Amino acid sequence: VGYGAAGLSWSLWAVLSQVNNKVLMWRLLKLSRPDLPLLVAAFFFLVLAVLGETLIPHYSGRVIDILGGDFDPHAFASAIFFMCLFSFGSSLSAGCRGGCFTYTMSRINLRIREQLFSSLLRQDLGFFQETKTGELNSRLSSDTTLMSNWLPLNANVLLRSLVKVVGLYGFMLSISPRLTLLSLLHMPFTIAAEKVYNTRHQEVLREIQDAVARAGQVVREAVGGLQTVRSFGAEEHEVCRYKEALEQCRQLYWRRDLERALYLLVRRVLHLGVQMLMLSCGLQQMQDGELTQGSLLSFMIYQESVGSYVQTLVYIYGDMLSNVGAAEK
Amino acid sequence: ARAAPGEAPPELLCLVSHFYPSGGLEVEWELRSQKAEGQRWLSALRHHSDGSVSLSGHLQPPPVEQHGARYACRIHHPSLPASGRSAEVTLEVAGLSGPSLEDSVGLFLSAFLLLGLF
Amino acid sequence: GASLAWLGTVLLLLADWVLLRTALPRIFSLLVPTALPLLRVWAVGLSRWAVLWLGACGVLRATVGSKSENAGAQGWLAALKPLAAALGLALPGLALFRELISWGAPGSADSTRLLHWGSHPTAFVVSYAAALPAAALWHKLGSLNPVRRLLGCLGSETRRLSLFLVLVVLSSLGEMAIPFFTGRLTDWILQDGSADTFTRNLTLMSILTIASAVLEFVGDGIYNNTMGHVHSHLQGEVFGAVLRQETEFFQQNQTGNIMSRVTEDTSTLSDSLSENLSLFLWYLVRGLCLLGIMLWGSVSLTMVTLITLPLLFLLPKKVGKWYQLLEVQVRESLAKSSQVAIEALSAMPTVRSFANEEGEAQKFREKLQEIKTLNQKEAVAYAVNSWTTSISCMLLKVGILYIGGQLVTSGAVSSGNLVTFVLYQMQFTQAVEVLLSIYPRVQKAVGSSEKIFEYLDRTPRCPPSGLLTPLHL
Amino acid sequence: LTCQRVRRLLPCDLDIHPSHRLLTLMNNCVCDGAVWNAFRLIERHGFFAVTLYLCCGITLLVVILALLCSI
Repeated sequence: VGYGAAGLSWSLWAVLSQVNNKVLMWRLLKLSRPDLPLLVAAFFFLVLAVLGETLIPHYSGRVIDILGGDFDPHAFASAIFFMCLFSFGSSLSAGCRGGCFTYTMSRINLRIREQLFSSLLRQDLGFFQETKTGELNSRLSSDTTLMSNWLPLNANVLLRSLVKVVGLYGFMLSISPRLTLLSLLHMPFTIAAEKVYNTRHQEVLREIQDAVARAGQVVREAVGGLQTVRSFGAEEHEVCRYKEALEQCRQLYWRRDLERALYLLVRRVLHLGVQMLMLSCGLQQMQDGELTQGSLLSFMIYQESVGSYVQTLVYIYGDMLSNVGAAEK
Repeated sequence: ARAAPGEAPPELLCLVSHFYPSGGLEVEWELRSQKAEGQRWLSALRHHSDGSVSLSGHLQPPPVEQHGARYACRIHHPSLPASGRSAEVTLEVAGLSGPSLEDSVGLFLSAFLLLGLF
Repeated sequence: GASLAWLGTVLLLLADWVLLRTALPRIFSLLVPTALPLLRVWAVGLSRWAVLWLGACGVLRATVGSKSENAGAQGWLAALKPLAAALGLALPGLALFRELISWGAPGSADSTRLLHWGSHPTAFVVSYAAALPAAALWHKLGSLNPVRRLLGCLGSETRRLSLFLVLVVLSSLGEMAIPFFTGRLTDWILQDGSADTFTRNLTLMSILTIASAVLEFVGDGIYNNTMGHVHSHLQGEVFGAVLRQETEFFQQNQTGNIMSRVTEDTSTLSDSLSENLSLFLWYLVRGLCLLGIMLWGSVSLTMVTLITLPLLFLLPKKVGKWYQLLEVQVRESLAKSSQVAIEALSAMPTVRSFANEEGEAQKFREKLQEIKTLNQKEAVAYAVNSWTTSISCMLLKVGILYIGGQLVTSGAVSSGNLVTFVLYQMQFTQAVEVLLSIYPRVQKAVGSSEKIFEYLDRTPRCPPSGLLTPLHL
Repeated sequence: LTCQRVRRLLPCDLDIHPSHRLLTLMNNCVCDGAVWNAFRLIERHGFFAVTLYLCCGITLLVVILALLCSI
């Protein structure tokens, strides 16, 4: 077992051992600085929504218990009223948060477009001799979209998970530090898989953007010189060229999607295996008498929740880094 | 037993099993109390190897307001205490009842499904 | 004409209420032994259906003889056959289903006590009231927008989206097979000394989860490949349609504008299509499973829940046009920005030889300002629509809870079934919320695809190419 | 456990696409509603612990905002 542990740790560290992505993300943060008030408001509304959603379940359970057992109309009405009140507040806060995030994304996109265009206007003429207009327009209209395409969802998910993980870890430490230390088995595999997938994903995203630029250049040349293509009866030729470019783009898209699906399958299998391992260890401890049934169930709930939160954090952070770094040009 | 409104209740049968002496057995049918109506008679004696006997008291209640009435046979025998030993039954006369809301909606679903199949 | 048809219908109703109500149960009780009450109910239902169908056929034949009056009466009479079928076969079908569900817990009161329900005037009225709306819905369905144009792109890909749906259904079945074979968690994990139950249940659950994961993997692969094909085909078609136009179409529509429509509008349309279609199909299947469970719980409350969904979908139908117009304006502003950028970046020697980089930047900034003013409205609408969806589903849940409380107080519904129904109805309402959130996205997709579909459907104002290719000219 | 009374068929978070969800060992008990119940957590772990944990979580976001503001 010692040999196996050493070998597995060595393999994981080989897989585990980025600066360009970090600097590009810092540049994106610098560009997003003017939207600080909107982000402050969004964070405030997110916190309020989480706080209200922590209160709704108590009254939902009260309603269920009243229905199942003795029905007291006054208690039923009070529980319904409080459930509705907290749901209303949480929904209001969630809507405000989503609107703020969406508007921040739109402002960042427009700022990116303006800065890229104003920078292009300053270049020397050799830069425009060595580049193509259709490809520049493809960058300005698609890579800018990629750079800000995830804030509303990814930011929300990341912030929720960050808010919750600390408390869940505290709870599961309160129940059983031994099983809490055991539960860290998943992190190495999670991080290694994320690293491999993120490398592949960023590469394929860059290739996709290049192919999109080539197809855009095909369209640019065909439409700009329409009277010359039509005076040689060469529209079908242009359509064939565009279809070839679109085929290349389609194959790149398929590679991206297939790799992402395989990664999701792999991480689902990892999750199932680690949960089985944790359940087996907890059952052994409970049989030995170390902890009771209720403690085991509570710890399993908390540890599975933190596992899900950590996997989501890792995946979303890697996804944001890939999307930002695919727009390197 | 579950009777129906206006239908003859089934002939109840009380079994007295493995008692000695054969004589002195009093089997009385009661409606719970008042005396249970219905033609009541007795069967012959069935002897066993150990010498005890068994009897069967048969009651035919009349056609059958009540919802949970009980028909019981009480056995008084010298070997038993003064109270005897009793065996009772439950009667249900809810043989008719209007359709429930669940039944109506289920009929609606069945109609919708069978029309969809056609 | 109409008077004769109405008289025939009234006579049929009276005959059903008088003779078929009482005579048939007696005849089929005398003919059939008491050991098969379900058989008696089925025979009575079949006889009633046959009698009503023969009467309807006779009425139709009589009405066809005269054609002087309107055809509306014949249209109404067309529903006599399905109504008669419902009347006849509502009870026996329910009895058969209940018998097949469980062989040790009969619901009874329908299969047994056959004449006590066939002749029961209350049950007769209930059967008529249940058969009328089902027959009306079936007849209305049998007698038989830009979203249709949007969805027409998925025409040749039906044979693959069907595989996707099949795999989604299989994954759902595998997901639901876990509680039905292993029960609740505490039933086996908490039991001390579990050797033939902990391992068995754990292995079965793991196998089912792995199978569901692999099925989802295959379905997602099929779906993504299909969506990539759709995207490529649509872009090619749009480009070809643009190139098939006339020479002045390119003097009204400028190069950057057409390029933005061809390359960017189609891409956004396809991305929205893929995301929302996958989401919609998955949540549709899971909502159908939840509806099955709810029906098992309480049929009445499930019907009450299904009645009120159009009330929740009212407002989106009103605001869809606003969404479409907003997105059309957004696409147009993006196209204008693309035109500015393309024109500036293609004549850089001329821009620099006059020191007019600042002016080009200002034009681009003006277009971006238009887009920004539109994005503000986009965000506000997003917030308000989220509020509306949340409030709608909350009110749905609250109303169902109140009605369930009334029913449990009245004794119509048992507490356990009510709790089960509520717990699954909450998930059903969450799925309904997801679909409600999908709807504005479809409206925005219509708005985005408006101009490219205008290109596709446009008729070039130039003569078509001929067929003459003489060997010597 | 009252959470195991019902079988969860939808993802716990509805803003996550179904294809990106995880197949969890414990359905309907690891969903945020069943786990993050303020009253139950206060009863089980105390008011002070829950308040401290929520404050730490919020201070993480406050730190992120401060870092963004330093720019």
